[PDB]
Amino acid sequence: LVPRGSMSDINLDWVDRRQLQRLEEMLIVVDENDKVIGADTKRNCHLNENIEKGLLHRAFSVVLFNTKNRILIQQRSDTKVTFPGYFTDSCSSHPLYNPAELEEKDAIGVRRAAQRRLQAELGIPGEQISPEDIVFMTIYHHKAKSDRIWGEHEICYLLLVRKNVTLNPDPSETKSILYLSQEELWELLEREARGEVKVTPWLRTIAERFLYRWWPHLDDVTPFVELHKIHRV
Ligand SMILES: [Ca+2]
Ligand SMILES: [Mn+2]
Repeated sequence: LVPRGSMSDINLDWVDRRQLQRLEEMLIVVDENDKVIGADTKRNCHLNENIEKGLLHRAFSVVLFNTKNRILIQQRSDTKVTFPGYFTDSCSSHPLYNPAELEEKDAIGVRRAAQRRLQAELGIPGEQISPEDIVFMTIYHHKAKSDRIWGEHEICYLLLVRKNVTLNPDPSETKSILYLSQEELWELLEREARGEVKVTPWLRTIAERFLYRWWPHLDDVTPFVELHKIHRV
């Protein structure tokens, strides 16, 4: 049984109606080797009480760069269930349990989900970024807590896009956007480490493990693609 100190455990008063409705999306539950074992809701997949029992889902993170090699850093809206108000990567979300997004060859299901969410969150039309533009790079397995009740536990596909795009972001999803140079991203993380700014834990991981390596090479990142690999971070 899950102990409940009080009914404050069930509080989602900061979350808007749209984000509450999205808690019912059916996600792809996987094992530690990224094999599909079933479906479960966004709500269930992001409860620490379930994550601690091993519940794990497939997800993605996108790093989007313009042609001046600035990265798009989202600030999550204050209405997100997890990490509200935090600065983070360009787009994170999950493929859904449906035929189109379950498709595994060349990670097309995940890349379709990424297009879908770049459109939904940032208002980037499909004409500007299609799945062909979204490059599969590698996979990382991570766990984080947003608060005592909610958190993350993902086999997370790291995807890269380098394109100039237009934005019409959904304020339900996104509070603000920064386009940072590599130097400015390093500075953001230095400030995070002092306590100045809230940043999702996986952004530091992606930056220090991958982005600094890749940045001088954004014109062709194909050497850095890792198949048959899951980083445990
Ligand atoms: Ca998201
Ligand atoms: Mn997740």
